[PDB]
Amino acid sequence: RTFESVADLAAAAGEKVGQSDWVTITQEEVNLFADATGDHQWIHVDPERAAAGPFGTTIAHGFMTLALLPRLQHQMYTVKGVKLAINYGLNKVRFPAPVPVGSRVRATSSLVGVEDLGNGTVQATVSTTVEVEGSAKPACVAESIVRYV
Amino acid sequence: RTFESVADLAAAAGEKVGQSDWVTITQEEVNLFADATGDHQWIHVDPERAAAGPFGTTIAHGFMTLALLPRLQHQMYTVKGVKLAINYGLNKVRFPAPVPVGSRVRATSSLVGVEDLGNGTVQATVSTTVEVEGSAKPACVAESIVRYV
Repeated sequence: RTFESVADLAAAAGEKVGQSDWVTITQEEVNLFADATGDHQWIHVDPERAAAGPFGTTIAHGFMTLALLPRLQHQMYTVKGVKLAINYGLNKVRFPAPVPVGSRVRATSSLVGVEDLGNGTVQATVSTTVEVEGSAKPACVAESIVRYV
Repeated sequence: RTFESVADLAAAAGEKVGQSDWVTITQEEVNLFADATGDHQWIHVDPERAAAGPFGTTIAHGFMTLALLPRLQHQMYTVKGVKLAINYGLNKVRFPAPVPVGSRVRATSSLVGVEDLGNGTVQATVSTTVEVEGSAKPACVAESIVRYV
């Protein structure tokens, strides 16, 4: 979905804004994430230890699944007439089920609200569910905030 | 600080649990984060465009600064008698000030509460403020939930 401007996004407040394609969680992404953030916990990056652990194989970092929101939402929609978009923050986020490396995830989002901040800048509150393929329990249910400048 | 057990963690509810060292956020880390998560927005990874945009230089992804919580908290305390710690979620996160690439950040955390889930598995709710060395406003204010399994 392409919004023609921030006014059109604002006028869509409340609406579903789509569903991503499936994306596959790869070990190299998990490893990059660990390198970027300094979280090399064995459950994410040590296949031998992880295989003996309670998850059976390596799992994604919850903070990475959350950080996939921009990528996934990009597949659902875009907003024209915007110079930049910046993460304003999160309200409630939960990670009900782990995401095994090798599994596929997909997201669906709706616009909770869009606040006019003046001069063509708007702040959108978005609700997302990230599902894991083959499983009823979500990988993530999150409310996020994005400022379109 | 070493908590000898999750019971000892529970007894420390309502206490400060420490302050990290300063860590420098590099362009290399910001690029790896972009690769890991698929967010390659110009404000984070395009020196020329960023140099010319509202921040004058590249800034970290908010999702990355938030994802520094595990590394920074590991500098503050550890909990013995547990196999792993998993991110269960967040109650609120805000990013008052951007983190210019090359800047230093440091975190202070306090223990909000500890819930025993059964089996030696406990869930700690933690408040963190991440400061960034060149601005008055914090880089990140988060309340997070960590499950020790």
